[PDB]
Amino acid sequence: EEGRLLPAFSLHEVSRVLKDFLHDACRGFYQWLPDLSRKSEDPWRDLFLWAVLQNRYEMATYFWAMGREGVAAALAACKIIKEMSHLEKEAEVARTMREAKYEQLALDLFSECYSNSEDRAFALLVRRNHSWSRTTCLHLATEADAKAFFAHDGVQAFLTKIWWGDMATGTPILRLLGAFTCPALIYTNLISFSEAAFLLTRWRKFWGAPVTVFLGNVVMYFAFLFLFSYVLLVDFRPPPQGPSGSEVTLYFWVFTLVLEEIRQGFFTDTRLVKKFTLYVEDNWNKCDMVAIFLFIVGVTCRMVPSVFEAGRTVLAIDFMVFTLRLIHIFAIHKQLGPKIIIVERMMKDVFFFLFFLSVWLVAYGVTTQALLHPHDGRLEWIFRRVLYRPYLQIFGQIPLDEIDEARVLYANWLVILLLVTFLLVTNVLLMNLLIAMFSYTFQVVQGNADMFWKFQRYHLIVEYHGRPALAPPFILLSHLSLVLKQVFRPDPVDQKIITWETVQKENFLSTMEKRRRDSEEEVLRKTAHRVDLIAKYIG
Amino acid sequence: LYVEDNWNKCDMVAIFLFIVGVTCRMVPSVFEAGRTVLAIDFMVFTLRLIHIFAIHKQLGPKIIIVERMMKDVFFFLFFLSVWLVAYGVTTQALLHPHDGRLEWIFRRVLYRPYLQIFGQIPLDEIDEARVLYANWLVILLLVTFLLVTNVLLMNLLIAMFSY
Amino acid sequence: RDSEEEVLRKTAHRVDLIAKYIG
Amino acid sequence: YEMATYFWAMGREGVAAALAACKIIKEMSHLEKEAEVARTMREAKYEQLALDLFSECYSNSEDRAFALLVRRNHSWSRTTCLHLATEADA
Ligand SMILES: [Ca+2]
Ligand SMILES: [Ca+2]
Repeated sequence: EEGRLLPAFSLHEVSRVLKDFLHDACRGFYQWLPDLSRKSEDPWRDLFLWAVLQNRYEMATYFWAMGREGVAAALAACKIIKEMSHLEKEAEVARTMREAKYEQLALDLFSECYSNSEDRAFALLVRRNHSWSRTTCLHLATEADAKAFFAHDGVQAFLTKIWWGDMATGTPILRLLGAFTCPALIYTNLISFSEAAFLLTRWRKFWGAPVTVFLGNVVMYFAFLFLFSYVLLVDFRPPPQGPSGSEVTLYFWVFTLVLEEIRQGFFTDTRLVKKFTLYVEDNWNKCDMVAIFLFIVGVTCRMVPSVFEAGRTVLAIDFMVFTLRLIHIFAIHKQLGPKIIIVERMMKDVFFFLFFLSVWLVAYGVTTQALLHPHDGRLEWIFRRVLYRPYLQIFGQIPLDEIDEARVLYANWLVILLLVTFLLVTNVLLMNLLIAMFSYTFQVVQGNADMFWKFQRYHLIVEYHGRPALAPPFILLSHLSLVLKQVFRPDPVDQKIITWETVQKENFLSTMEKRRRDSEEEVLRKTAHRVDLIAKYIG
Repeated sequence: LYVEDNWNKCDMVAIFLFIVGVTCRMVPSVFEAGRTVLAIDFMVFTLRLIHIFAIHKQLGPKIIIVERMMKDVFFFLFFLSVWLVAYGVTTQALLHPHDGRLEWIFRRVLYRPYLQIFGQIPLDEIDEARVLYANWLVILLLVTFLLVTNVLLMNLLIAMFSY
Repeated sequence: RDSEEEVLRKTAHRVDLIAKYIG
Repeated sequence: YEMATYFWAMGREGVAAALAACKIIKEMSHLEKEAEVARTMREAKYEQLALDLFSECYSNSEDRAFALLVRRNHSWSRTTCLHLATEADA
């Protein structure tokens, strides 16, 4: 009905709703109508789609059992099933729709392929899939948000192997740090290296790894952070030219940084609105953008010498933001990652707890004010006292100074009782409500924690892999080279892989069936039927 | 095999410290620093006294547990100290314009985060400074600290502890 | 030997043999 | 595995051999070229059989069990049981 502006709809509308579900995955399905008498190009896939759309599980499983390119289809089906759960009109059907469980079959099959010939499993995982409009498996895995699939051991092994590039090895951390510190030690055999121009290629293969680029970027970031702290500490001078030197240096640094950020956010694209949405998707980019906004406000400060102080405070806030951004490295470490994710998860309820505690604080302060003394000549001093008292509760200083003076004694005991009630109920709740959800996310959501950590690992890895192969200063030269290049401008092993995949799938299915066959309950059922038949035939 | 044991390793480092103390006793001009070295060596010898706690059935497993959970606490302290420093540097700009002597600033900026655990909260300079826009930011940052550190230092700890 | 699963397996084999021999 | 278990069932000086086998199995896990074989290699579980047998001997005549535990083992080049237990980090 919307497009037009024995049922009427044809295969055109089916292709349209499919593209609506998956844009880059299956945009070209059923290329307006062709000749109906023509045979199908890939029958099993079409039947699989028709089955899974009508929410007919067993039919879909069977159709999948007779088709090629298994894991890709299994992930796409999970995507479509999870999609057709919010658009459901009946909650009864919505529950069973949300009970699809295709990702389980996908992971099971992929484990079966990974068990043997993992060297081919890795090729499959990045192989182009022919039926689904030339789309890689990881793209579908991402579009389906299949966190469970990433958590697979083979996926993590592939991530690790890509994390070290061609120079992969065991590579102890200290040995790597030393080899990076000693530019000549790399030519020696300090670590294993996989297979005038020779030394150039060797150094290229060295710096091309992701780990070394990550270390270099974190070193440069830490160094620039320290240097900016220095320039803000002592070089915050009047607007003569000399003081502005370090300032314009930091300005150029921030310019290169924001250029690299906008490149990583906008050229990593169908539409400009698509690039904007995907850039706004990440929260790290969000704090990056707010930090650049704060730095712009600081530049506006540097423009005007009359409001230099408030703008110095703005620069201080921007530095606080840049320092908060330094926690980005804690996710990569196996010991620090999950802890950081846990701390991130438990950040919601603590805010409301602080809100309630502050509300209670204020009521106590206002009450104490009436009982403290009659009126006040200056609001300021009262502001200082009434602010410091509840703020010092955590401190434990308990400066009942004014109260002692006031007694010189009926308002003291009420204050003591209220402070005791606070130091008990807050002390209790702040860990009681905390430990429950903490152990929850740690054990019952241990899977959630590990999965989120592995997901962030994959994201960081794929982000740093495409990182520019140059210094952030030289990144300008890289962009210029790209713009200049823009202005100036197999099959048989694939069939072997496909046959191997189908064979492994058939073997896995047969093994699952045979294992189900000899279960105890099936044995009792069969023996019961048999003894009943024997008893009937005998009499 | 001798280097395999860690107890022998601290034994050897203690003998090294005692050798440095002997070298001190050789020279009367550097007697003070060497007295500090002897103090450190005595601290090491005293730390070695925990060796007996392993034999007792009640103290042994507890000592082993304390030994096991000694890795993550170091990185936690590292992160906490990093956060401490950023807050201190920020507060410095908002505190006041420049500084005539680095020393006093060193004492203040060291004592403040060190006193957070203490709870003394010597916002003395801040009170003087107001004589008032930098105070509330300091209070908010100290509250954020005394909540998030208080939370994590037992949240991340109890999981691995019960583990 | 005398585990429950082994008992069920043996009894199943036995009843199957009996059913085959009888008919 | 099964061949090794059977061969062990027909031999003397049990627990010493059972610990030495665990040592060798744990050793031949880092020197493996294929992770698939490495997993099942690391799934050896000989120390379980060693401990089970030693418990069986300890159940009766512990006065002799203690002698066995420090006895010299003839086949393994005159080596005590505890030495193998240590070298295997059992
Ligand atoms: Ca960014
Ligand atoms: Ca010693």
